[PDB]
Amino acid sequence: ENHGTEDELPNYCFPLGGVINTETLTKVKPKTGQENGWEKDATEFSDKNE
Amino acid sequence: ENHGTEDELPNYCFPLGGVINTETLTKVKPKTGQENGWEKDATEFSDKNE
Amino acid sequence: YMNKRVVAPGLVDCYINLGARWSLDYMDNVNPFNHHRNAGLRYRSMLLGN
Repeated sequence: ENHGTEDELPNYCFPLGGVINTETLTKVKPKTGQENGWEKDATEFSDKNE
Repeated sequence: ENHGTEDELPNYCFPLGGVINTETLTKVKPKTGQENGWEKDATEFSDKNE
Repeated sequence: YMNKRVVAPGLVDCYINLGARWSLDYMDNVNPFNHHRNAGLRYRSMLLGN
């Protein structure tokens, strides 16, 4: 009785670590006196976040 | 009743777009009577085709 | 209309009334026989042919 399959919803496989295609980023903070300035923020957070 | 599992066929999970590992390639026309020669195409076919 | 109307899965997702032998109040008054699992309906529809 080939009634077909109930597969409306997609089903997905996922990386074991939640995500793997990350990339290195450096925290920055707005500059004082410049409406659109920024500086490196290495003082508090490690500059190699992913 | 360890009756066993019916798993004859392989079961596969695929990338969301279906294709991932592509390589950029460019279109090429045959040379006009130059012994199976070839020449790059510029007929509004993208030089970067995946 | 009934086939192109999209219903958000969040209404009846897996985390609904866990452990509760319940019926969704919306479906209390909705006809349950008009369902594609209706065994007699399946039997007749297949009996006349696919």
